[PDB]
Amino acid sequence: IVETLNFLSSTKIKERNNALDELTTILPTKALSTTAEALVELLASEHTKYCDLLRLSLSENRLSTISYVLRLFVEKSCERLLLAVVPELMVKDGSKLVDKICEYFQSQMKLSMVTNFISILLNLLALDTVGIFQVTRTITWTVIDFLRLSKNTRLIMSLINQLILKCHCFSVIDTLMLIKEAWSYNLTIGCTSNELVQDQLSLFDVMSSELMNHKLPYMIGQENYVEYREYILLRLSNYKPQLFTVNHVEFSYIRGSRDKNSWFAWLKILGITKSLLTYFALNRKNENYSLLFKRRKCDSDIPSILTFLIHLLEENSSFAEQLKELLFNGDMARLFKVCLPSCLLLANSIKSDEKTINQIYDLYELSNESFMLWGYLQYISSADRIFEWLKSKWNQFCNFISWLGNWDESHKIWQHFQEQRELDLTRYNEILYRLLENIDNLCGDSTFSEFIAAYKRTTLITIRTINVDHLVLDKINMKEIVNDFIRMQKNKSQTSTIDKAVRAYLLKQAIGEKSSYNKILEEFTEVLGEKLLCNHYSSSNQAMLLLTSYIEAIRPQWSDCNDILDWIISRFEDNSFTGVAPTVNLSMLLLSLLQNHDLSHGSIRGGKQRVFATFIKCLQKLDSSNIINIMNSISSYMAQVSYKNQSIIFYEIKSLFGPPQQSIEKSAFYSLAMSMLSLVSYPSLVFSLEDMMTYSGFNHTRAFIQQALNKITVAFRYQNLTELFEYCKFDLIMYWFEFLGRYFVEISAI
Amino acid sequence: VQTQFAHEKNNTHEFKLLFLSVITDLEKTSTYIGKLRCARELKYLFVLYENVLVKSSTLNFIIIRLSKFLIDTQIHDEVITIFSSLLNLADKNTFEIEPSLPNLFCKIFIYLRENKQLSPSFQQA
Repeated sequence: IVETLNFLSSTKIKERNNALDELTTILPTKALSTTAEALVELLASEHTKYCDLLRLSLSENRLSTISYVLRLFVEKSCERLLLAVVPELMVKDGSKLVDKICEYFQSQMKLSMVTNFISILLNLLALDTVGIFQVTRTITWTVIDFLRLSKNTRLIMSLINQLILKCHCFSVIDTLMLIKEAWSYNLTIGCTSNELVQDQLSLFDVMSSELMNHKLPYMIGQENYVEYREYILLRLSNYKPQLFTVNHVEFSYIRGSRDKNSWFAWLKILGITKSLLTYFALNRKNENYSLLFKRRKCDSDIPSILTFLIHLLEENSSFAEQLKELLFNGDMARLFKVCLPSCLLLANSIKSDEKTINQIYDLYELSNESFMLWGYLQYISSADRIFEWLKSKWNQFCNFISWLGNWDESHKIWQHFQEQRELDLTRYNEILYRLLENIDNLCGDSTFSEFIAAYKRTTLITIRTINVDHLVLDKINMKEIVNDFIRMQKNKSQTSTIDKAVRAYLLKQAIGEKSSYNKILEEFTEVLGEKLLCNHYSSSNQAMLLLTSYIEAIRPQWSDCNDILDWIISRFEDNSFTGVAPTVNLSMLLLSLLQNHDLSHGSIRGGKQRVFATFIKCLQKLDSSNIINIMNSISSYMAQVSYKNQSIIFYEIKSLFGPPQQSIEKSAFYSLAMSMLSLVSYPSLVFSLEDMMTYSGFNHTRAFIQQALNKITVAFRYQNLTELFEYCKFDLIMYWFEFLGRYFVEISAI
Repeated sequence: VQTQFAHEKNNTHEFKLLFLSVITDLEKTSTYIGKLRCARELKYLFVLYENVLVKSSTLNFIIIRLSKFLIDTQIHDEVITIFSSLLNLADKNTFEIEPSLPNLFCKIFIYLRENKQLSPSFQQA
């Protein structure tokens, strides 16, 4: 049946899914296996074919060999709910659940081979920011940096997500979760990279693009260079201090950046600032073959003299900023430089009329806010004249503002405004913004005139081919900034424009919305699974939002029936299988609802349901804790239950180091009456060393002073310890941070 | 209520020690946090319950020491205490004086300003 399987794979027949549709039915035997594997438009057979070629240990080896490389790996690169759990188990076997198997593959990889995919995996790790083993998620650095220097910008760029925080010693147990969240959030790497590239052009000029990640990876490792897995730890640490990966390739790559540095170079005199003073810095490091960062290299070079960018990078270690952020006769001399130039940056840093005019005239010929405002900061009649000329020459954003920052200006504006009043619509929108920016007899007159002019100018701006598209002749451009709100709504609705939808629903609105929600729900029920996983989470998250929205509607209408609708949805959604990490919000919604109200125990049940939810620990607990704390309601029964739940999370010791962080948070849980004792008890439960002493320092700092110096609670906590076998002459020594304990707890002992 | 039951055995009960306890509480929640302040708020009500002794025009510090940040874990408490105090200042001899008023006004006018939500219980007091 091989001929049939080949024909079934054969792409082209309805978007090449025809191969996938045939596969769904298939799911001669070897041929059938290839046909079922086609589920991937067809290219998901080669692995089946490898097994077929073997036609039984060899068939398994062949399929596995091919899975690694036969065709496209149908969500196999990083597996992208029981089927997925099985895939994770298979992954552990393949390395020879998900997190677990991670520790098997990383290890295997560290010990042998495993570049863009590896860098992407490094980025995936950054997005992970933890691991169900850690080592399997840390000890990869060996083979890592190995094949690394062993041997485009994008691979280095992917490596950067991990490199950015390639350091140890700090807010642990939570730092990993935070790293994961940030690195995953940046995961949207793409259009955003293009935006950063656009910002780079705005920023000044360096090189291609897709190199910001490439330089960021290097900058972070360079910071490290400038600076029992612990022994080998410090060992390889000093190594990377002078050993990492690919130093020749990077040196060549750096030339683009070096060119940018050369471009960056009275300021004009500095163009030849000691020829290659920078070379001295490089030589100091290269000669050291180890150096002493801090600035020793800088010291070798340097060229100070009577900079902004300097202090900038200094602290770092607006376009440029946003890039990294996202990732993670003097008057005449100046005017001449300004006329040539940019000028705005120098003028802005500095925060004579004819001199100003020479530069303003050059700016006028060039004809924005940066120059206009930088000039305003000096508040030049001659330059004002050039500014009027600038309007004539022009024949972003701001313009009039500088006027506000600093009656000829009004007249020039009036003339320009008149010209604008005379797509005209685009000019009119800019004029309206400019008028606000500069916010005066002319202005009053203009307010009236502008209302008429704007109405007249607007026409010039002029679903898929109708309800939205009809507006697009204008809106495609008119909406591209449109301070108002309407295009964002169209873009979002797909998943004034808003006003019309609002009007369509317009407590009465809740009833209209309920009917609409029911229709959407019916469609969702019919879809019941499909996205192949995306639908799952999407459903879990949507369900959380929808049930929450229905409850919110009751609150706004108040009505209550909407909360009942939320409950019905929640009940349907209680079937479990909460969407992968998608149900996280749901559990969160359930917890929020439990806090918000319940008047029927349901809150207690919701809390239990959330308590039973999964996750690589950390995070959710913290959020919930904070939320609950932000609650008073005098009593003494719920708090006790909450304390008991928190305590349940005190066992196992060892990783107490994580518990110490939790304890600082527990103490900094508004503490108040009683609970201080509970926070103290939590601390008593574990000892990753003076961990408590540090946790107490942090909690105390939140409440002033630190640890023992901020004990106070000791008046009772020492008694709690006094009550203990060892007593206060064995525990309070740590609390005091022994004879110290015997003294610290003497009254407690009595 | 065991602490209360033990406290109930008020052998040699007097009056003046109340003062110490009140000033102790004022310091404790002048700092720390809202949860502590909430704990103290409950304690303040208990102190008032405990304050069986009274001396009309000689007490004075019926309010005064009550002129605390009536916000967060205090707005309701201050109101409860102030309202309760207002009842006390009406009850029996009443002994509704006034040489504390300037400060009461400072707190009233700001806390009833801010978000401008005074509540009718204020006006009734």
